[PDB]
Amino acid sequence: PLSQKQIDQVRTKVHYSEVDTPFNKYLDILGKVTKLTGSIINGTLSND
Amino acid sequence: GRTYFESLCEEEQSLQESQTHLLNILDILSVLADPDDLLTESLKKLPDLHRELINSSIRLRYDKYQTREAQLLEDTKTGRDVAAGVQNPKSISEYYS
Amino acid sequence: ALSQKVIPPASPSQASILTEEVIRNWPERSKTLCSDFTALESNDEKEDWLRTLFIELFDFIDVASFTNELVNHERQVSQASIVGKMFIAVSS
Repeated sequence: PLSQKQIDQVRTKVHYSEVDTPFNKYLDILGKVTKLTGSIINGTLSND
Repeated sequence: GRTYFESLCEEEQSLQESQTHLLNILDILSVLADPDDLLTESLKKLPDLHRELINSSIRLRYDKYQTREAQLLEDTKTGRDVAAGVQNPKSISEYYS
Repeated sequence: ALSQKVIPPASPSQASILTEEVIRNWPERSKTLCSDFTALESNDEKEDWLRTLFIELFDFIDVASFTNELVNHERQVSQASIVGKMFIAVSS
């Protein structure tokens, strides 16, 4: 048994699924550098 | 961000600032990992650049959601709504009949 | 020998300028912040300030912060769009 609120909540997530591969890739490049540069400022360093 | 086209333009402008920051961060990273003093100044310039890249990125994801919402709001307008203002219905009805 | 990994430069915690002071004086400061947020015009500029606050908040991390977010969102429901929620959704 699912209430009216929960059904509306799944419907809104379905109505918005986006799969833009070009975008997700650029954000991933930004992250693969933010995690490294942020680590160096901490000074944790280490050989990967 | 009123229109789908205008929001896409704002997103493009947010992409460029992030790109310049990223390229500068990469060059400083090369100087730091290059085979002191120059390396000491770089090891500080890198935190200076860090107080910038995350803020700029923040904005890019924010605009991505902004653009998605506007596109959905525009796609809800059906054909009937747009043709509400046609000036002369008459001729249209005569021609169709 | 891969790297010295020795860092002479350092930074102290003098940040959170807009989320300033002790969290002490909690309700007075919280109401002051809510009033200041409701005060601002030119929605764009508002977004800017929000960023700072929010990242400062994630520096600390709690239920008090959740109540504060409740107040902020509820105050924002009076207007059409919801900027605070989207900005939490990114800055998280």
